[PDB]
Amino acid sequence: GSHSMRYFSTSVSRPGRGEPRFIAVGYVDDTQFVRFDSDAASQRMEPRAPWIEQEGPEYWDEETGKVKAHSQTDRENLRIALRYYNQSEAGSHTLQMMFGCDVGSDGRFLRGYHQYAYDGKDYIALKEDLRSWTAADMAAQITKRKWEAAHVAEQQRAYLEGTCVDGLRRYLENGKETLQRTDPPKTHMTHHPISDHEATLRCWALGFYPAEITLTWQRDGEDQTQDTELVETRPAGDGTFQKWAAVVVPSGEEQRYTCHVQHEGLPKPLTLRW
Amino acid sequence: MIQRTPKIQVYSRHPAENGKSNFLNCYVSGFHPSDIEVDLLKNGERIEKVEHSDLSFSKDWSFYLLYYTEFTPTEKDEYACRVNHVTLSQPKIVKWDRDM
Amino acid sequence: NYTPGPGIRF
Repeated sequence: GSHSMRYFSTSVSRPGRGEPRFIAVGYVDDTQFVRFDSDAASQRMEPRAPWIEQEGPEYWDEETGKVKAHSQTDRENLRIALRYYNQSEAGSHTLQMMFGCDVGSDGRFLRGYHQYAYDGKDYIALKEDLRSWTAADMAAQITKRKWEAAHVAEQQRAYLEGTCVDGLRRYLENGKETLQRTDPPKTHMTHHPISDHEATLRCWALGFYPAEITLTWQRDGEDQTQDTELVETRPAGDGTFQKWAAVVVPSGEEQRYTCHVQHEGLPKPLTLRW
Repeated sequence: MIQRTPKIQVYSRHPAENGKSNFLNCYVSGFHPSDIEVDLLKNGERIEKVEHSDLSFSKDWSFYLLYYTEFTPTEKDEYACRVNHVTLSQPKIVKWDRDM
Repeated sequence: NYTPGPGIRF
Protein backbone atom coordinates (compact mmCIF):
# COMPACT_ATOMS: atom_id res chain seq x y z
CA GLY A 1 0.00 0.00 0.00
CA SER A 2 1.11 3.56 0.82
CA HIS A 3 4.52 4.45 2.29
CA SER A 4 6.17 7.35 4.05
CA MET A 5 9.61 8.74 4.69
CA ARG A 6 10.10 11.14 7.59
CA TYR A 7 12.98 12.90 9.26
CA PHE A 8 12.43 14.26 12.79
CA SER A 9 14.89 16.73 14.31
CA THR A 10 15.11 18.11 17.84
CA SER A 11 17.32 20.99 18.99
CA VAL A 12 17.51 21.76 22.70
CA SER A 13 19.42 24.70 24.10
CA ARG A 14 21.33 24.33 27.36
CA PRO A 15 22.19 27.79 28.78
CA GLY A 16 25.52 27.72 30.66
CA ARG A 17 26.32 24.25 29.32
CA GLY A 18 27.55 25.00 25.80
CA GLU A 19 25.78 24.88 22.45
CA PRO A 20 22.37 23.26 21.78
CA ARG A 21 22.18 19.50 21.28
CA PHE A 22 20.80 18.44 17.88
CA ILE A 23 19.38 14.98 17.20
CA ALA A 24 17.86 13.88 13.89
CA VAL A 25 16.33 10.52 12.99
CA GLY A 26 15.11 9.13 9.67
CA TYR A 27 12.21 6.69 9.23
CA VAL A 28 10.62 4.72 6.42
CA ASP A 29 7.09 4.03 7.69
CA ASP A 30 7.64 2.75 11.26
CA THR A 31 11.23 1.59 10.67
CA GLN A 32 14.09 3.89 11.67
CA PHE A 33 17.06 3.89 9.29
CA VAL A 34 19.46 6.75 10.21
CA ARG A 35 20.48 9.06 13.07
CA PHE A 36 22.66 12.08 13.67
CA ASP A 37 23.60 13.29 17.15
CA SER A 38 25.61 16.53 17.48
CA ASP A 39 26.94 15.30 20.87
CA ALA A 40 28.19 11.97 19.45
CA ALA A 41 31.85 11.32 18.61
CA SER A 42 31.44 10.26 14.97
CA GLN A 43 29.99 13.57 13.69
CA ARG A 44 28.48 11.49 10.86
CA MET A 45 25.02 10.43 9.78
CA GLU A 46 24.89 6.84 11.08
CA PRO A 47 23.06 3.70 9.85
CA ARG A 48 20.23 2.32 12.03
CA ALA A 49 18.80 -0.35 9.68
CA PRO A 50 20.54 -3.30 7.93
CA TRP A 51 19.35 -2.23 4.46
CA ILE A 52 20.89 1.25 4.60
CA GLU A 53 24.40 -0.15 5.16
CA GLN A 54 24.58 -0.92 1.40
CA GLU A 55 24.80 2.81 0.66
CA GLY A 56 28.31 3.84 -0.41
CA PRO A 57 30.74 6.51 0.92
CA GLU A 58 29.20 9.25 -1.28
CA TYR A 59 25.82 8.76 0.42
CA TRP A 60 27.29 9.06 3.95
CA ASP A 61 29.33 12.10 2.90
CA GLU A 62 26.33 13.86 1.29
CA GLU A 63 23.82 13.00 4.03
CA THR A 64 26.27 14.01 6.78
CA GLY A 65 26.82 17.37 5.04
CA LYS A 66 23.08 18.02 4.80
CA VAL A 67 22.22 17.07 8.39
CA LYS A 68 25.19 19.04 9.79
CA ALA A 69 24.01 22.08 7.79
CA HIS A 70 20.55 21.68 9.33
CA SER A 71 22.00 21.40 12.85
CA GLN A 72 23.78 24.74 12.41
CA THR A 73 20.69 26.45 10.92
CA ASP A 74 18.51 25.40 13.86
CA ARG A 75 21.17 26.57 16.31
CA GLU A 76 20.79 29.99 14.64
CA ASN A 77 16.98 29.64 14.62
CA LEU A 78 16.95 29.08 18.38
CA ARG A 79 18.83 32.37 18.85
CA ILE A 80 16.49 34.14 16.42
CA ALA A 81 13.37 32.89 18.23
CA LEU A 82 14.76 34.03 21.62
CA ARG A 83 15.05 37.53 20.13
CA TYR A 84 11.62 37.44 18.40
CA TYR A 85 9.90 36.55 21.70
CA ASN A 86 12.27 38.49 24.02
CA GLN A 87 12.79 35.37 26.14
CA SER A 88 15.49 35.06 28.80
CA GLU A 89 18.76 33.43 27.73
CA ALA A 90 18.66 31.59 31.08
CA GLY A 91 15.85 29.26 29.97
CA SER A 92 16.17 26.15 27.80
CA HIS A 93 14.12 26.02 24.59
CA THR A 94 13.27 23.37 22.01
CA LEU A 95 13.02 23.55 18.22
CA GLN A 96 11.59 20.59 16.38
CA MET A 97 11.35 19.97 12.65
CA MET A 98 9.64 17.30 10.60
CA PHE A 99 9.89 16.85 6.84
CA GLY A 100 9.31 14.07 4.33
CA CYS A 101 6.98 12.58 1.77
CA ASP A 102 4.28 9.95 1.20
CA VAL A 103 3.94 7.73 -1.88
CA GLY A 104 0.91 5.73 -3.04
CA SER A 105 0.74 1.98 -3.67
CA ASP A 106 2.18 2.65 -7.15
CA GLY A 107 5.10 4.70 -5.79
CA ARG A 108 3.72 8.05 -7.02
CA PHE A 109 4.14 11.18 -4.91
CA LEU A 110 1.13 11.62 -2.65
CA ARG A 111 1.94 14.28 -0.02
CA GLY A 112 4.85 16.37 1.32
CA TYR A 113 5.63 17.98 4.69
CA HIS A 114 8.04 20.64 5.98
CA GLN A 115 7.20 21.97 9.43
CA TYR A 116 8.62 23.39 12.66
CA ALA A 117 7.50 23.55 16.28
CA TYR A 118 8.94 25.86 18.94
CA ASP A 119 8.65 24.78 22.60
CA GLY A 120 6.19 22.06 21.56
CA LYS A 121 3.78 24.32 19.64
CA ASP A 122 3.38 24.73 15.85
CA TYR A 123 5.60 27.53 14.53
CA ILE A 124 5.46 27.42 10.73
CA ALA A 125 4.35 24.68 8.34
CA LEU A 126 4.25 24.17 4.58
CA LYS A 127 0.60 23.78 3.57
CA GLU A 128 -0.60 20.64 1.78
CA ASP A 129 -0.51 22.46 -1.59
CA LEU A 130 3.28 22.93 -1.15
CA ARG A 131 2.87 26.53 -2.29
CA SER A 132 2.11 28.46 0.92
CA TRP A 133 2.87 28.63 4.66
CA THR A 134 0.86 28.51 7.85
CA ALA A 135 2.29 30.84 10.52
CA ALA A 136 1.18 30.32 14.12
CA ASP A 137 1.84 33.81 15.52
CA MET A 138 3.39 37.22 14.75
CA ALA A 139 6.97 35.90 15.12
CA ALA A 140 6.30 33.11 12.60
CA GLN A 141 4.70 35.70 10.28
CA ILE A 142 8.11 37.43 10.11
CA THR A 143 9.64 34.08 9.15
CA LYS A 144 6.86 33.48 6.59
CA ARG A 145 7.61 36.81 4.85
CA LYS A 146 11.33 35.94 4.70
CA TRP A 147 10.62 32.48 3.26
CA GLU A 148 8.23 33.84 0.66
CA ALA A 149 10.88 36.34 -0.48
CA ALA A 150 13.46 33.54 -0.62
CA HIS A 151 11.10 31.11 -2.43
CA VAL A 152 11.59 28.36 0.15
CA ALA A 153 8.25 26.75 -0.81
CA GLU A 154 9.41 26.11 -4.40
CA GLN A 155 12.80 24.78 -3.26
CA GLN A 156 11.24 22.41 -0.74
CA ARG A 157 8.50 21.32 -3.16
CA ALA A 158 11.24 20.35 -5.63
CA TYR A 159 12.91 18.23 -2.94
CA LEU A 160 9.65 16.66 -1.73
CA GLU A 161 8.41 15.67 -5.19
CA GLY A 162 11.86 14.73 -6.48
CA THR A 163 14.71 13.51 -4.29
CA CYS A 164 12.44 12.61 -1.36
CA VAL A 165 10.29 10.31 -3.50
CA ASP A 166 13.33 8.83 -5.29
CA GLY A 167 15.03 8.05 -1.98
CA LEU A 168 11.89 6.50 -0.48
CA ARG A 169 11.44 4.30 -3.58
CA ARG A 170 15.08 3.19 -3.44
CA TYR A 171 14.86 2.29 0.26
CA LEU A 172 11.60 0.42 -0.31
CA GLU A 173 13.37 -1.75 -2.91
CA ASN A 174 16.66 -2.29 -1.01
CA GLY A 175 14.83 -3.06 2.25
CA LYS A 176 11.81 -4.78 0.68
CA GLU A 177 11.99 -7.81 3.03
CA THR A 178 11.64 -5.54 6.09
CA LEU A 179 9.68 -2.60 4.68
CA GLN A 180 7.14 -4.17 2.31
CA ARG A 181 5.75 -6.53 4.91
CA THR A 182 2.63 -6.78 6.97
CA ASP A 183 2.72 -8.66 10.24
CA PRO A 184 -0.85 -9.17 11.39
CA PRO A 185 -1.63 -8.81 15.09
CA LYS A 186 -1.74 -11.95 17.20
CA THR A 187 -4.69 -11.34 19.46
CA HIS A 188 -5.89 -12.64 22.76
CA MET A 189 -7.82 -11.83 25.84
CA THR A 190 -6.94 -11.95 29.52
CA HIS A 191 -9.14 -11.78 32.63
CA HIS A 192 -8.08 -10.21 35.91
CA PRO A 193 -10.34 -10.15 38.97
CA ILE A 194 -10.10 -6.91 40.98
CA SER A 195 -12.87 -7.67 43.49
CA ASP A 196 -15.78 -10.13 43.76
CA HIS A 197 -17.85 -7.37 42.11
CA GLU A 198 -15.58 -6.47 39.19
CA ALA A 199 -12.89 -7.80 36.83
CA THR A 200 -10.69 -6.47 34.01
CA LEU A 201 -11.03 -7.86 30.47
CA ARG A 202 -7.93 -6.99 28.48
CA CYS A 203 -7.70 -7.40 24.71
CA TRP A 204 -4.18 -7.67 23.27
CA ALA A 205 -2.63 -7.19 19.87
CA LEU A 206 0.95 -8.39 19.59
CA GLY A 207 3.63 -8.74 16.92
CA PHE A 208 2.06 -6.40 14.38
CA TYR A 209 3.55 -4.18 11.67
CA PRO A 210 3.02 -1.39 10.65
CA ALA A 211 2.16 0.36 13.92
CA GLU A 212 -1.22 1.74 12.80
CA ILE A 213 -4.01 -0.21 14.53
CA THR A 214 -7.55 0.19 15.86
CA LEU A 215 -8.47 -1.61 19.10
CA THR A 216 -11.88 -0.97 20.66
CA TRP A 217 -14.30 -2.55 23.14
CA GLN A 218 -18.06 -2.65 22.73
CA ARG A 219 -20.76 -3.50 25.28
CA ASP A 220 -23.96 -4.90 23.71
CA GLY A 221 -22.51 -3.62 20.42
CA GLU A 222 -22.28 -0.05 21.77
CA ASP A 223 -19.40 2.44 21.96
CA GLN A 224 -17.19 2.23 25.08
CA THR A 225 -14.50 4.80 24.16
CA GLN A 226 -14.94 6.78 27.39
CA ASP A 227 -14.85 3.60 29.55
CA THR A 228 -11.90 1.82 27.94
CA GLU A 229 -8.29 2.04 29.05
CA LEU A 230 -6.27 2.20 25.85
CA VAL A 231 -2.47 2.25 26.12
CA GLU A 232 -0.24 3.93 23.56
CA THR A 233 1.01 1.63 20.81
CA ARG A 234 4.48 0.47 21.87
CA PRO A 235 7.49 -1.13 20.14
CA ALA A 236 8.39 -4.69 21.05
CA GLY A 237 12.01 -3.96 20.07
CA ASP A 238 12.08 -6.53 17.24
CA GLY A 239 10.43 -4.36 14.56
CA THR A 240 6.88 -5.17 15.68
CA PHE A 241 4.39 -3.35 17.86
CA GLN A 242 2.04 -4.03 20.76
CA LYS A 243 -1.15 -2.51 22.18
CA TRP A 244 -3.94 -3.36 24.59
CA ALA A 245 -7.40 -2.12 25.46
CA ALA A 246 -9.16 -2.87 28.74
CA VAL A 247 -12.63 -2.56 30.26
CA VAL A 248 -13.84 -3.03 33.82
CA VAL A 249 -16.54 -5.70 33.75
CA PRO A 250 -19.16 -6.18 36.48
CA SER A 251 -19.17 -9.75 37.86
CA GLY A 252 -20.95 -12.13 35.47
CA GLU A 253 -21.24 -9.59 32.64
CA GLU A 254 -18.20 -10.77 30.63
CA GLN A 255 -20.35 -11.99 27.73
CA ARG A 256 -21.81 -8.54 26.93
CA TYR A 257 -18.40 -7.36 25.67
CA THR A 258 -16.66 -7.71 22.32
CA CYS A 259 -13.16 -6.60 21.30
CA HIS A 260 -12.67 -5.23 17.79
CA VAL A 261 -9.40 -5.15 15.87
CA GLN A 262 -8.60 -3.43 12.57
CA HIS A 263 -5.15 -3.68 10.94
CA GLU A 264 -3.66 -3.63 7.44
CA GLY A 265 -2.63 -7.28 7.97
CA LEU A 266 -6.20 -8.39 8.66
CA PRO A 267 -8.28 -9.02 5.50
CA LYS A 268 -11.39 -8.52 7.65
CA PRO A 269 -11.73 -6.73 11.01
CA LEU A 270 -11.68 -9.12 13.98
CA THR A 271 -14.36 -9.57 16.62
CA LEU A 272 -13.24 -11.29 19.82
CA ARG A 273 -15.42 -12.59 22.67
CA TRP A 274 -14.48 -13.95 26.11
CA MET B 1 6.33 27.01 26.57
CA ILE B 2 4.45 23.75 27.36
CA GLN B 3 4.64 20.65 29.61
CA ARG B 4 3.33 17.12 28.99
CA THR B 5 3.60 14.16 31.41
CA PRO B 6 5.19 10.93 30.11
CA LYS B 7 2.99 7.88 29.71
CA ILE B 8 5.04 5.00 31.12
CA GLN B 9 4.87 1.31 30.21
CA VAL B 10 7.12 -1.50 31.43
CA TYR B 11 6.77 -4.82 29.60
CA SER B 12 8.58 -7.77 28.02
CA ARG B 13 9.17 -8.22 24.28
CA HIS B 14 7.74 -11.74 24.32
CA PRO B 15 5.24 -13.25 26.75
CA ALA B 16 7.33 -14.04 29.84
CA GLU B 17 8.52 -17.63 30.24
CA ASN B 18 10.60 -18.44 33.34
CA GLY B 19 14.14 -19.42 32.35
CA LYS B 20 13.75 -18.18 28.76
CA SER B 21 15.85 -15.26 27.46
CA ASN B 22 13.75 -12.16 26.68
CA PHE B 23 13.93 -8.35 26.59
CA LEU B 24 12.65 -5.99 29.27
CA ASN B 25 11.30 -2.71 27.89
CA CYS B 26 10.31 0.64 29.35
CA TYR B 27 8.50 2.84 26.83
CA VAL B 28 7.95 6.49 27.72
CA SER B 29 5.79 8.54 25.35
CA GLY B 30 3.72 11.72 25.02
CA PHE B 31 6.15 13.88 27.01
CA HIS B 32 7.55 17.41 26.69
CA PRO B 33 10.18 18.78 27.14
CA SER B 34 12.62 16.07 26.01
CA ASP B 35 14.87 15.68 29.10
CA ILE B 36 13.86 12.47 30.84
CA GLU B 37 15.53 9.90 33.08
CA VAL B 38 14.74 6.19 33.02
CA ASP B 39 16.16 3.28 34.99
CA LEU B 40 15.24 -0.37 34.76
CA LEU B 41 15.28 -2.14 38.13
CA LYS B 42 15.89 -5.73 39.22
CA ASN B 43 14.74 -6.36 42.79
CA GLY B 44 14.92 -2.62 43.54
CA GLU B 45 18.42 -2.14 42.10
CA ARG B 46 19.57 -0.34 38.94
CA ILE B 47 20.29 -2.62 35.97
CA GLU B 48 23.60 -1.60 34.41
CA LYS B 49 23.36 -2.68 30.76
CA VAL B 50 20.41 -0.59 29.56
CA GLU B 51 20.25 0.87 26.06
CA HIS B 52 17.75 3.32 24.58
CA SER B 53 16.42 4.35 21.20
CA ASP B 54 17.27 7.62 19.43
CA LEU B 55 15.06 10.57 20.46
CA SER B 56 12.06 10.89 18.18
CA PHE B 57 8.56 12.31 18.36
CA SER B 58 4.95 11.85 17.30
CA LYS B 59 2.69 13.95 15.06
CA ASP B 60 1.69 16.12 18.05
CA TRP B 61 5.39 16.94 18.73
CA SER B 62 5.50 14.85 21.92
CA PHE B 63 8.62 12.75 22.44
CA TYR B 64 8.99 8.99 22.84
CA LEU B 65 11.85 6.74 23.91
CA LEU B 66 12.34 3.01 24.38
CA TYR B 67 14.73 1.75 27.09
CA TYR B 68 15.60 -1.96 26.96
CA THR B 69 17.76 -4.76 28.33
CA GLU B 70 18.13 -8.51 27.79
CA PHE B 71 16.76 -10.49 30.73
CA THR B 72 15.84 -13.99 31.77
CA PRO B 73 12.75 -13.74 33.99
CA THR B 74 12.22 -16.14 36.89
CA GLU B 75 9.35 -16.91 39.27
CA LYS B 76 10.60 -14.69 42.11
CA ASP B 77 12.64 -11.88 40.47
CA GLU B 78 10.92 -8.49 40.54
CA TYR B 79 11.39 -5.90 37.80
CA ALA B 80 10.36 -2.26 37.40
CA CYS B 81 11.19 0.97 35.60
CA ARG B 82 11.78 4.26 37.40
CA VAL B 83 11.10 7.49 35.56
CA ASN B 84 11.79 11.15 36.32
CA HIS B 85 10.73 14.16 34.25
CA VAL B 86 10.12 17.81 35.12
CA THR B 87 6.32 17.15 35.20
CA LEU B 88 6.70 14.49 37.92
CA SER B 89 6.82 15.60 41.59
CA GLN B 90 9.21 12.73 42.31
CA PRO B 91 10.57 9.68 40.43
CA LYS B 92 7.73 7.32 39.49
CA ILE B 93 8.27 3.57 39.86
CA VAL B 94 6.15 1.25 37.71
CA LYS B 95 6.42 -2.47 38.50
CA TRP B 96 6.58 -5.02 35.70
CA ASP B 97 3.39 -7.06 35.68
CA ARG B 98 3.75 -9.96 33.23
CA ASP B 99 0.07 -9.32 32.40
CA MET B 100 0.29 -5.48 32.33
CA ASN C 1 17.63 11.39 1.56
CA TYR C 2 17.86 14.50 3.71
CA THR C 3 16.60 17.88 2.54
CA PRO C 4 19.31 19.91 0.75
CA GLY C 5 20.80 23.16 1.99
CA PRO C 6 20.97 25.94 2.51
CA GLY C 7 18.36 26.55 5.18
CA ILE C 8 16.90 30.04 5.18
CA ARG C 9 16.88 31.16 8.82
CA PHE C 10 13.85 32.31 10.85
